[PDB]
Amino acid sequence: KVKVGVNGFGRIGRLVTRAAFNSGKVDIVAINDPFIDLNYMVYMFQYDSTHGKFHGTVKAENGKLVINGNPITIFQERDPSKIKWGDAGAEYVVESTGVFTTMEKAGAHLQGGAKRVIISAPSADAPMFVMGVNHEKYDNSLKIISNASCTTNCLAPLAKVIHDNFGIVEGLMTTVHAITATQKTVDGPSGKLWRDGRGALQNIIPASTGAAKAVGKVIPELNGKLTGMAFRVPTANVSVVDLTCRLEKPAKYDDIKKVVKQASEGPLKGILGYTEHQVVSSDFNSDTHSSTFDAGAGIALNDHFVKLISWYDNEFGYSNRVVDLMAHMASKE
Amino acid sequence: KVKVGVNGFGRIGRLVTRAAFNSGKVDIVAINDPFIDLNYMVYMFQYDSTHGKFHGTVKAENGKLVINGNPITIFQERDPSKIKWGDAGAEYVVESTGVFTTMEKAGAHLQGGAKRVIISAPSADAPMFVMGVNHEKYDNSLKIISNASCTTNCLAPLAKVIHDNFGIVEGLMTTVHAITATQKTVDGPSGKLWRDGRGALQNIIPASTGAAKAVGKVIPELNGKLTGMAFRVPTANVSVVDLTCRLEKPAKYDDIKKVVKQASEGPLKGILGYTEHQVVSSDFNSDTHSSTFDAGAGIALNDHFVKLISWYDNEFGYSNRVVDLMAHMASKE
Amino acid sequence: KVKVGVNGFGRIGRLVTRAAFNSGKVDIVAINDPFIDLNYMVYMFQYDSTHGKFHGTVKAENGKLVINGNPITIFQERDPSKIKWGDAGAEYVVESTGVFTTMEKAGAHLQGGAKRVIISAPSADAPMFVMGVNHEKYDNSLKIISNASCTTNCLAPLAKVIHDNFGIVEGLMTTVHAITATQKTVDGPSGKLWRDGRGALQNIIPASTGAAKAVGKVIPELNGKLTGMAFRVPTANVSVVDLTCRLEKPAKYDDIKKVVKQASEGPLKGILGYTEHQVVSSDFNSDTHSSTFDAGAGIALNDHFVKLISWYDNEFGYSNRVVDLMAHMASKE
Amino acid sequence: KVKVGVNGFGRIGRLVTRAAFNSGKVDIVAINDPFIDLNYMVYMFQYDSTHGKFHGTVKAENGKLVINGNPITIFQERDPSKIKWGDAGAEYVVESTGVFTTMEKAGAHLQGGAKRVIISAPSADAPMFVMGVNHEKYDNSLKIISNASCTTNCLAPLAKVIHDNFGIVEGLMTTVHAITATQKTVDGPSGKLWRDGRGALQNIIPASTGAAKAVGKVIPELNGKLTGMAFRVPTANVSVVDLTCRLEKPAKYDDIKKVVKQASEGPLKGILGYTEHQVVSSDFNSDTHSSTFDAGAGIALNDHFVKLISWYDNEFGYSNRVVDLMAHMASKE
Ligand SMILES: NC(=O)c1ccc[n+]([C@@H]2O[C@H](COP(=O)([O-])OP(=O)(O)OC[C@H]3O[C@@H](n4cnc5c(N)ncnc54)[C@H](O)[C@@H]3O)[C@@H](O)[C@H]2O)c1
Ligand SMILES: NC(=O)c1ccc[n+]([C@@H]2O[C@H](COP(=O)([O-])OP(=O)(O)OC[C@H]3O[C@@H](n4cnc5c(N)ncnc54)[C@H](O)[C@@H]3O)[C@@H](O)[C@H]2O)c1
Ligand SMILES: NC(=O)c1ccc[n+]([C@@H]2O[C@H](COP(=O)([O-])OP(=O)(O)OC[C@H]3O[C@@H](n4cnc5c(N)ncnc54)[C@H](O)[C@@H]3O)[C@@H](O)[C@H]2O)c1
Repeated sequence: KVKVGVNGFGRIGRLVTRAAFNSGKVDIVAINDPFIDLNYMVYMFQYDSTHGKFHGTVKAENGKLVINGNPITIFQERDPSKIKWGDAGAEYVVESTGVFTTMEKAGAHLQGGAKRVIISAPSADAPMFVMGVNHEKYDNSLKIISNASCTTNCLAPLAKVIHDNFGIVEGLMTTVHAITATQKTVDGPSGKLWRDGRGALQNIIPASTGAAKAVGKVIPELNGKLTGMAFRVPTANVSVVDLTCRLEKPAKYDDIKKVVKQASEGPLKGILGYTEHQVVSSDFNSDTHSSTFDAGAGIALNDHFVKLISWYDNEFGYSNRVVDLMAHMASKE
Repeated sequence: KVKVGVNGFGRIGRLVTRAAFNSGKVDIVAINDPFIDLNYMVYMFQYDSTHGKFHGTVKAENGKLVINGNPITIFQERDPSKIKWGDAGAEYVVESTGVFTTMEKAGAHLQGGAKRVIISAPSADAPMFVMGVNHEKYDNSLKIISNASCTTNCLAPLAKVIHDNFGIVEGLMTTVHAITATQKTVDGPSGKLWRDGRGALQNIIPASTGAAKAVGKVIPELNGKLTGMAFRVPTANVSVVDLTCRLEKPAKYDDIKKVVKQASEGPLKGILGYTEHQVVSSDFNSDTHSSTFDAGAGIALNDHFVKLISWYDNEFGYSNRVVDLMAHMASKE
Repeated sequence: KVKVGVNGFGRIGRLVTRAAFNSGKVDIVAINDPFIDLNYMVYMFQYDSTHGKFHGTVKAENGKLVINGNPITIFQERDPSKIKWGDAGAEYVVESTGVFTTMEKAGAHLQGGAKRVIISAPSADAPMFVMGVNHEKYDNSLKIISNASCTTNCLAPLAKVIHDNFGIVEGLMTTVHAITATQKTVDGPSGKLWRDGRGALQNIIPASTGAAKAVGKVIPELNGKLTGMAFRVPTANVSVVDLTCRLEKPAKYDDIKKVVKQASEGPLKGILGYTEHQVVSSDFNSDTHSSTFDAGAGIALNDHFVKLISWYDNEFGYSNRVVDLMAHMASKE
Repeated sequence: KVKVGVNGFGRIGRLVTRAAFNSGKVDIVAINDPFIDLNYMVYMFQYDSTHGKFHGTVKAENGKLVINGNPITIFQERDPSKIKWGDAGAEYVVESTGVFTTMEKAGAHLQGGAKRVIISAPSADAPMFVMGVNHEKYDNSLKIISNASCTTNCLAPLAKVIHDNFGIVEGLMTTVHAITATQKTVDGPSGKLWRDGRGALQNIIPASTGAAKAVGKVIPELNGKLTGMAFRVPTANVSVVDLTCRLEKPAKYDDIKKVVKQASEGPLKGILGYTEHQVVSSDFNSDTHSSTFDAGAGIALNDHFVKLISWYDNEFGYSNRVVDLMAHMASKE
């Protein structure tokens, strides 16, 4: 029902658009990207190495990007404050360029007529939300919000179930993550982050990530009780969270499995999945869950110290959550 | 000094051979592999996708494999008990086929004339040793021993320094490991381990490993205090250990760095390395250390709960340790 | 309509099965494979790293593999002559193990009750067929036939159109091919073909192939006028043919494009595809065509000397052709 | 003996520097690059995912980059005309940024005191040279020249031998090429060349290249007789040329092997290599040849139509040729 504008037609921008058209929860009416012109957008949206060809029609007609017969107004503005979102009917704007993540920068979309902005990435100051964890805390006074990161969306739902049932005293996370657009094909310049400049296809690359610490923001009781790091590995998509945590209350591995499965079939259905199958990363290709607990992969040392594994299609799950968040925001109008 | 025979001229078999001829600490005099004839061995030893062309000379001459002018007797037996090690003068036999890891199966080499057998992998019952951690425990009454696994050789040295200084109350390990010969190029049969049959190039594959629990064998005080699992990723070589542990005594990260660096420059020099550089996996290709602590990659939640990272060339480091172990055994004869 | 048995539940065996159910052209009633028991077959068929999770249902029940509610009888015989195909009612058998490609070896299935056998690979003596090129040459006297190779199925349709219209004087083909089950994850034993044993993830590997010369089997006028070779590269699926040929009747590139496009919309529809889009290999993942002409990738030096490019999903296209061939055979009974 | 400056410390810039320091042919005295500060240069030079760690010494000292005890002046100018090469003592300047390939743009280095400029890439108007093919045509009146491309440096030597001996009527080339810095890790923007923006790890990507046509420049008699294209594949380094050509005079494949072997042992030694071994791409990692003929990989259809295969480390071979060219230029001062 709510009309949406998308700033940045990258992996997230394009997949959020796909999710929107596939679920029908929101209607994309405008897209802005100064580097990708209309004809090129058709091509980028139609063919996707990771998620396959688009199911439907996508064409350029009279200057509009038409997807399944729905005309989308296209903008090519480098400065957010200059995008005429209002004229195009875009009430909500998905900020997915990665360069306007602060309240001040993301707020520029409001100058163009947009009513609310959803940053598809962590924000230093904008309120962060995670579907299934604290999205109910959202309220109409918030005009600029964040949907956190893919990794936080994977860890948070799992951590909530674990903390709620056994209490997390402290935890350390490692995410074995697929390569992303910020990486390089061969050893190249990355002045601010040297390891990230090394060839992505040749290396296992350690990288910092505030995704675990961020959980404390969506689950206040866990603030200061979690942190971790990441390892970028040579796969194009799908990542996995490895959470090592200490529990305050005794928890046999089978008890953990029971509560997680119960959560996946109830309140967290569609967000937190559960499996006992002998899965591998590709099995989650295009899987829309934010997190899928892998029962057989985890291992416990004792009743108070365990390692829990959860899979996440870092592109598809997150993109669907952005749409879900906007759908929820719309119901609160 | 001690004359050695190699059973299974594979990644470890060939690299152990390369390591032996480089240091000259032991003399390879015989090799057995029914799946690689003499002329084929020349080619397999001469060219290596991972470690480059052999630096010396290798040729087939008078029915022997000649490396740097040293003739090696070649056997082609599937049955270990049928190998005439004695006639070839092989005193120690490196059992690197991966299919004769028990005392009973590995002991077959003794029937052929060998005096001792070193299993290049963990064993269900053969005494396990890790250079720099418990190799001094070895004695002449042991005719069949194990050099553990690559992963245990990476974790044990680090765990030793951490435990000796701060005391490890409990720890959970994850190793992001390069693919190996047991994996498949595309989804194929692996009846005993379903996940391992899935395409190695396309997937992050969780796998069980007793490497962490095994540390309890080489470091008795840590028995039952460590365990973990592995993730196989799409890289041809070099792996990394991710140890999440709770310490008894307060250990600020800088103090952890200090003690590990001190150990690397002293009693564990050559076994445990230390670096503060912004390294990635490829920086350790052909690195002979058993474990190299990555100061910048690790992260601490507090003074008693930290995640430690250590790199290891799973093929090269381990192969050099097999040679070091035999050299130590020889010194006690 | 015709009831089919599948010997060898591998990439081709499983995808032929998937194709049979998805297309519904033939009915799979039996499967034989000594290295994959019933429960494992459910897993291998349900999850696929390359083509995604099966969209229907698959379960084990009372010793049967039930796909979309259809019970499949399961055999576990290593000896083809011992498989009781008749017990299951299987009339045609798809021989896809890769080890019974001769008439004598493939014919073993007739002893168990099967009526005809289709070898999913080239055969030294079994008549070979390529859908769209010479499948009409099949007749009821042939009880054992071959569906050629994936590469021949890609080149033959294209060669047919080019020869029919311009006449091929001579041609040399190179196929840049995805890795297959015959390759190794790391440098390993491959006594008959040394290059094939080298690490598949690390290398571009030259390989011989009789696929181009084999076009003559199905297009006799091209006997002695074609041959080529292959390069195996680090991709899990989808390959490409690169045909460099000299024409008898000079033709502008646009005219070549015209006749190929015409063919793709006519008699060769579904077999020979045509595209002018800026495609890459992934765009053909799960594409059922035997060959798809890439108009923009090819290049002509002049009107009589050109390089033509055609894509093929080596797993999916071929598997669908096997089903198409059996449907055609059934119509001739 | 000649003092050299390097503009652009990328793959080629850094590798040309490595080659310069291990031949004494030339001495690097200055380097310019605005996107890589001094401390970062130390890191990028000392570690290399493809060619391993630098085995000599490298450190930042007193504002200069010191390699093997030799101080190098470091500049950070974005405008070539502003670099003070003259005062730094740089007589020749290697232009390896890839953005100043024309006579006009490359000449900017002359304004700063440089005497001659060697463009490490094809130039639209600067005279191009290929060592072993037409470098004897260079003379000291030329202040700005081009060393062509890696691909042209691979094809030219081979084409010369084939043409000189049998005469090339016409030919079409395909190069299966490793990924480069211009590619993307995941589907991203490449507005000018859409296929090049597609994920480099996931795809075989067809791409245009004028390397074959350029051979007609270094070998005038082949002007307009050669052209071709490329396929980018998921490997980090080492590429291969696939030349399909028509010969004027008859030539059995063994005759071709004979003349290529002869050329490699004489006039083209070190430039054109020859092998009959069962090699794969990795065997050419860090190989300094411009082209290595693979006897066993090629195939002939008849005495006048053949497919010839030649390997080339696109980074290492070329970088060494740049140094060899400057050494030649110096001998002609
Ligand atoms: N590769 C690593 O990173 C690594 C590290 C530490 C330990 N290991 C262990 O070392 C052992 C070998 O590993 P690898 O990676 O070298 O494997 P590999 O497959 O490369 O080598 C095995 C070799 O054994 C030969 N072989 C098989 N059966 C034989 C028989 N009956 N008699 C004689 N030879 C036979 C094979 O032809 C092959 O060359 C395994 O137990 C493995 O778990 C591997
Ligand atoms: N994969 C491709 O791209 C492709 C394309 C065209 C043709 N082919 C051809 O198809 C055949 C199979 O190839 P694949 O890629 O599916 O191989 P694969 O290894 O994936 O499958 C082979 C299957 O045969 C089974 N098997 C082995 N021995 C058996 C026996 N004695 N009885 C019954 N089953 C047995 C194995 O367990 C395995 O599941 C080969 O001849 C191959 O050349 C492959
Ligand atoms: N890599 C190969 O395989 C290969 C082989 C032969 C030729 N080439 C050619 O060599 C050139 C460089 O290629 P590469 O692969 O080394 O690329 P690269 O991206 O690795 O290196 C380019 C370098 O130029 C620097 N740079 C950019 N603008 C600059 C400026 N204005 N002044 C100074 N430095 C600047 C960058 O920071 C970077 O470090 C290209 O023209 C390319 O076509 C590449």
